[PDB]
Amino acid sequence: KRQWALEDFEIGRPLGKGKFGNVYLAREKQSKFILALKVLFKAQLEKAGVEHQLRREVEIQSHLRHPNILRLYGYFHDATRVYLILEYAPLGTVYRELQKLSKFDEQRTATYITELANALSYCHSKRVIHRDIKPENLLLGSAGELKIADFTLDYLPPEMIEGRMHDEKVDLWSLGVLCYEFLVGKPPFEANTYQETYKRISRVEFTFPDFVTEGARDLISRLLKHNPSQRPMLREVLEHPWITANSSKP
Ligand SMILES: COc1ccc(Nc2nccc(-c3ccc4c(c3)CCCC(=O)N4)n2)cc1
Repeated sequence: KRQWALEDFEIGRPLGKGKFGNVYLAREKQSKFILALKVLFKAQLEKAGVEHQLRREVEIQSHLRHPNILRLYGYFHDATRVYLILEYAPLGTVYRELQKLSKFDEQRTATYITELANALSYCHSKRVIHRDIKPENLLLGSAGELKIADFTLDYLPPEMIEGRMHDEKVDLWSLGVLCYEFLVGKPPFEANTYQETYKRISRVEFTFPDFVTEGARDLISRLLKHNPSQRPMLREVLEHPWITANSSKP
């Protein structure tokens, strides 16, 4: 736990430009170690009321070490800005891949779902649940392995939007949503408005294009149950026949 400063880094290529600061390639001067630097504006964290949410996320994310979870090495701030020192994921976001390829084959999807489930299983056994398990938040390492990055309805389970009580089962719903989006190229409750999406999620109205195979339909259908208790354990996901037939990672 060495306290860092901007002068300890050479900043490079913008990796992502969003409304919330930006993420840059950076290199640590002394070590030459390449990483990614997320630049947040402190006045936009006060006035979005999330400074607590940041502090707690940073604390949790610094302790977590899994091959499919993007490492947070540390953080610092100056007058204006807060800096997150992150693992650099050379092959970029799953979002971008999905934009490129429009949709993923069964093998790539099943592999991604394995990697997710593994990283989630590990998460859960440290009492960490998640909300934004979505393509913008999944990155790809040098080996093309999935890495969960973490910090609009489309990925949220019924219990959450309805305002009901929720458990670790939210993340199972997310896998189903993502599994669907990976194969189809759009998430299963997508709409043109929030209000309608809300209805689609709440009534669990999804359908499958012809090309989605029977095994995939079965797994997605099992993951997208209204009743949390009826969604499978992560172990059952990893041991689904469609997953084991198609995945590449064990
Ligand atoms: C376009 O090619 C890339 C792009 C990113 C990378 N590596 C990388 N490594 C750590 C963080 C990030 C990161 C973090 C948050 C983020 C983004 C990116 C931008 C789009 C998604 C989004 O909404 N926000 N990217 C490598 C090649």
